[PDB]
Amino acid sequence: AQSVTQLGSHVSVSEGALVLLRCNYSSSVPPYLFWYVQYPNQGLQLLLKYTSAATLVKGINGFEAEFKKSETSFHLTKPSAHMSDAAEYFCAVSEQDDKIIFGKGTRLHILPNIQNPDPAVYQLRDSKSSDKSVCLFTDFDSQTNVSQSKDSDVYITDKCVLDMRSMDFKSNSAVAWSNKSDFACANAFNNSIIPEDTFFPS
Amino acid sequence: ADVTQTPRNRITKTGKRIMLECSQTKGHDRMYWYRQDPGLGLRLIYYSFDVKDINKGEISDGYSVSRQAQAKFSLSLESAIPNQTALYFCATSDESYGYTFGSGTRLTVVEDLNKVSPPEVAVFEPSEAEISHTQKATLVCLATGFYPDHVELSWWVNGKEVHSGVCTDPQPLKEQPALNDSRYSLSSRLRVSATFWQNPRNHFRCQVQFYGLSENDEWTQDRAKPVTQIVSAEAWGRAD
Repeated sequence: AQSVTQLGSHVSVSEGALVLLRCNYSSSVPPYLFWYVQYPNQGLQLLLKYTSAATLVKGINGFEAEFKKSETSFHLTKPSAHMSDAAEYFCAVSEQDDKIIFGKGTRLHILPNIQNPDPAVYQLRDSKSSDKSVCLFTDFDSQTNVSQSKDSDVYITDKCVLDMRSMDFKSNSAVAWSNKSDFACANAFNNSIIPEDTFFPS
Repeated sequence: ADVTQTPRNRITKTGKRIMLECSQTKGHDRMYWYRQDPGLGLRLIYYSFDVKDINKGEISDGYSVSRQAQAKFSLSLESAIPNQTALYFCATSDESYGYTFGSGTRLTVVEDLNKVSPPEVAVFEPSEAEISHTQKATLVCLATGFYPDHVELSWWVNGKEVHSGVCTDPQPLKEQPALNDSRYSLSSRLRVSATFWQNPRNHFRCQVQFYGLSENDEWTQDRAKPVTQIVSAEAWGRAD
């Protein structure tokens, strides 16, 4: 009878924009409601909860959520998305007067504001003696995404965002590699739609 | 810690009985065992309101529990199978839904321990073309040929762990995706200013903690016994 629903396993928000993570519940009588956050290889931390007191509930770091009985909702919001907000978020509800039941979770991806993109594909060499290298696609903005490989002997990773605090500078990248003789960095990302102005050094 | 769990990491072969232990200090009546899986959140296995009071959750099949004391709640995998690979969390609650979670047990169940294998780890040095174009320098670490998927990658600069400038893939990829026991690969990037990479005094190391076999486990192959261990690769800065 009682459930909790988060839709979207993975969602995006622009750096600086309103954060909104949705949760709905199915209990007839209003339940208690909880939002938890989890960082990589860490446990669960309570952000805020509705415990039949205030309907506008406030949490740490500018999070809030409003309990809305008429739309059976408890959406989590934060006014501005920061790169440190990247995490998995779980909505949860009281059930059967004896437990908390958890939603399936939503991972929040923060898209960095890349004002001066500089898309490029670089070749990197093994620090030890090597016929061995990898290819690094880097410095593209939010409109580029990386596709999986078409060749089973070429490996391509998902794009990853790094935040260099020393220079207050964020950048996207993906890595490709292969154990093949005819593998060149010029062809590594041919299954991806890359910027027309991508830099290919020779 | 009020709530403690043991073990923290464990690898087991299929068909073994495995026991996870939760202990608390506040003596709350209510204790719980949950599992976490990607896309499914936390699912309740079993819960208990007092010593010898036991209640099934949504996924109790293949598990048993015992409430040995006010302070202790034990979870058993009765005969471990691979789909019991998960992150397990115990919790306590007060009488007003105030939950306290343990820090978790990462458990991997594999069919054949002969397939266990530590990673090979390599560091790839920054491109001269990146350095010239951007005045930044990206190092890449690649950890390959490992099994199971039960590692922790970190970066170390002049002997101290760094988090800034780092991005590590959230999951490893399968090297042979059509195989149930494929080995895995994982990449990570560390980006620094070009001036910092150009200093030959600076030392950069990628560290992979691998969880594998214990001293107790039998090993019949000629190749190295694939025990829990650290595998690193390193590079020194260099001028141009």
